[PDB]
Amino acid sequence: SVPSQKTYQGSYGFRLGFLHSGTAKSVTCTYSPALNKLFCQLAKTCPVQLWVDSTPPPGTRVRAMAIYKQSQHMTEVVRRCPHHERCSDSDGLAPPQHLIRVEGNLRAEYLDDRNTFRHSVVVPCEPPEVGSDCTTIHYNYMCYSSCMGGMNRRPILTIITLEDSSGNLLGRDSFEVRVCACPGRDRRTEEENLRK
Ligand SMILES: CCN(CC)C1CCN(Cc2cc(C#CCNC(=O)OC(C)(C)C)cc(I)c2O)CC1
Ligand SMILES: [Zn+2]
Repeated sequence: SVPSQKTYQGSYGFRLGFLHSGTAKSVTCTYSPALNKLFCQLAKTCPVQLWVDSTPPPGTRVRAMAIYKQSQHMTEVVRRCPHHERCSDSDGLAPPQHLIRVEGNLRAEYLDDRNTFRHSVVVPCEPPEVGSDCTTIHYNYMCYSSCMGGMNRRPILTIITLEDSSGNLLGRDSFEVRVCACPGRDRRTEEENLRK
């Protein structure tokens, strides 16, 4: 089955936010509002902001999952390729098969769904640091979009869900992801193609 990608703010007014990192050739992570698409280098830090209009209950959690964007691939589980799943680059917490990791959160949990077999990573929802207006999660993407035997050049979507302590839906947002060597150039290219 295919998880929903329907944007849903819910009772707490949940939505994502992204930094404005620009498109210099050196940039390692950059987000295109026009394309709703994050472009990032392999295994580099991707800051994703969580915004709400009101405080969700204690025990609320935030889950990330990847799916293929194209209709003809949506039913296939997104996973790391046969090379990267074996490169012994685990942080001690993430299963080496998982495309999406959360960086620097000891409370991150990794799920292999017993029915859909899809992978996800989930952390507790927490208020912002004192002085900040939103909470930031740092994600890593552990294969290139081009990885043979894995994503193999197929575009993916990351779906971020706000959940209660039982796993019930409270909110949902999503964005496309390309993991590539030069995110700055690729974002410039794709934005120009869109303008045409
Ligand atoms: C209009 C928006 N604005 C106006 C001033 C508020 C700014 C202050 N925020 C607080 C806030 C809490 C959370 C949380 C949580 C889990 N419950 C949890 O930790 O519960 C407590 C704190 C009760 C223990 C996540 C986020 I992202 C977040 O912004 C809410 C919005
Ligand atoms: Zn790979």
